[PDB]
Amino acid sequence: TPTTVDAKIVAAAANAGHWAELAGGGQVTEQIFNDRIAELETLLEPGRAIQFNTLFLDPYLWKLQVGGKRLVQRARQSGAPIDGLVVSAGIPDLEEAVDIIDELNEVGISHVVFKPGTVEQIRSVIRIAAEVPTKPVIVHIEGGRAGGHHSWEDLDDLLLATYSELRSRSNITICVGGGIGTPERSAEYLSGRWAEVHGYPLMPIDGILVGTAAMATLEATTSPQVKQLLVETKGTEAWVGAGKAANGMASGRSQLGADIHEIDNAASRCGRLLDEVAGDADAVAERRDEIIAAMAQTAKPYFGDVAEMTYLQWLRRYVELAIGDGNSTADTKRPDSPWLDITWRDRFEQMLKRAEARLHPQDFGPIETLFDADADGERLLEDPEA
Amino acid sequence: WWRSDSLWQAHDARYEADQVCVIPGTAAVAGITRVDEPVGELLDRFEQAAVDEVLGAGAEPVEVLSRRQARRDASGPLAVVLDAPDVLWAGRMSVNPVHRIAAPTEWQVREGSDNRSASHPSTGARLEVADDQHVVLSVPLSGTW
Ligand SMILES: Cc1cc2nc3c(=O)[nH]c(=O)nc-3n(C[C@H](O)[C@H](O)[C@H](O)COP(=O)(O)O)c2cc1C
Repeated sequence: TPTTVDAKIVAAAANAGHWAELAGGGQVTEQIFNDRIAELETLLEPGRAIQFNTLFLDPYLWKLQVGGKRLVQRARQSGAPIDGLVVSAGIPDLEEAVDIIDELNEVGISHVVFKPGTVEQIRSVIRIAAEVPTKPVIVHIEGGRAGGHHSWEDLDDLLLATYSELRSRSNITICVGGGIGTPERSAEYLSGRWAEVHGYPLMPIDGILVGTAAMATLEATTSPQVKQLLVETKGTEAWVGAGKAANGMASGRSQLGADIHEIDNAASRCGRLLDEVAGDADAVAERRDEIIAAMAQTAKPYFGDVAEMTYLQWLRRYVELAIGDGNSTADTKRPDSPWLDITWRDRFEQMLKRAEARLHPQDFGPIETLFDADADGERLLEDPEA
Repeated sequence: WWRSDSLWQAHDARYEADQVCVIPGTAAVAGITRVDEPVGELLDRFEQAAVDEVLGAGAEPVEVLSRRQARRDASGPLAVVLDAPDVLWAGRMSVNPVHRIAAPTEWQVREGSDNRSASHPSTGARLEVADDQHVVLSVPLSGTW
């Protein structure tokens, strides 16, 4: 999501002659994402091809994917370079998977990508494989030792048990992933020598994915300070259960309750406080002083006392947080950067217009008819202080 | 309010990076040392050292490795036609017509099999393939005359 959302890195990774999946978690519409593919295909040199990643998590995205898949359908009906589709966070049911495989863009899909997290999820994909035996299906088996979206399932035991049934389908391409930064450590899974430690006879793999080790890369959009942070983090051997920051890495749960692997060394303030607040919420009112100050430490600022705070302080706080002085929102608008906050600028307007709405005793003729003009209002907007 | 949309601050932000949720994995972090190392370098580093390990023991300076530095191939012109499912026209990608030419053809003909230069694959759909000017592969389809 953060890493591959940039059209620059996924292009550069592909231009290096490598397979990559464009992130869909950073694209909220067909149009905004169609810009990325267009930026991709422009930065895509002749013939080179890439794939796309999608999430199963929420209904709104799955309804957006109906427009998204038809976008992918339209793109490839137009002959778009994107040669694959990646379903994430869950395995679609047979009728849902058949649809994806059999789409008008099917040949341009050329294979389908699934990411099973459990034994049952693996067995589900096997049934998707037997569905269309002539359709290539790349099964990426991840761990919970991996980054981001998490799981309680071991790296080995899952693949150790399900491998035999996975190889009874020729259309299944087995790909092991997670906790791999190097060719040396990942060489044994390729030779099949990795299963020998568990006594099982050799168990070779068809491919390997690297999520984490590519984050510190040059063409990645990761900030200079964030890269240095990922670097100095020391790594670990097989994941341990004991709750702590483990080798600069501690798990944490998202808003939905699912675990997320985040960096607890580079940033120790957000994760641990979150675990404090989460486990502490009954009595929050009692620890309010301790809790409200810690939000300010991680820069999740509450506002100074709500009543007593002057309307300036309100309106000056939004400008403070929304408008960066270094990036110069006015100068940020000119390149037409995707980082543009314009909803935040629109947010501040609705607050400004509310301020006029609150204090005006008269008919509201003079004030409202001015700031609402395009040419006039937009000029007023690029200069927040004025 | 806390956890929502926390993934974007790691990229292009001047703020203190110790306040941000940034996502590694636990064990993969050990393999992360070099900073601002180009994607092309990391991915090749994987492939190049995987090749060497495979080369040294089993292959021992294989014909495949030697053929590469000397430019020799697998899947020549005749195979490439029957291999790649995608047929490019300009910047657009199309399915290989041979897939629908090979089997569905009533009369299909492969001329001079073992000889590569003279190799020709023709069909009753009136579509024929041959090589011209070295690397250029010539597919010739016809309607009536
Ligand atoms: C920052 C980040 C974002 C990720 N986003 C997604 C995602 O949107 N969908 C998905 O299936 N996996 C996602 N992953 C997981 C990777 O696709 C991959 O499975 C995992 O990172 C591989 O494990 P490793 O990086 O620890 O070696 C993400 C991983 C990271 C580090």
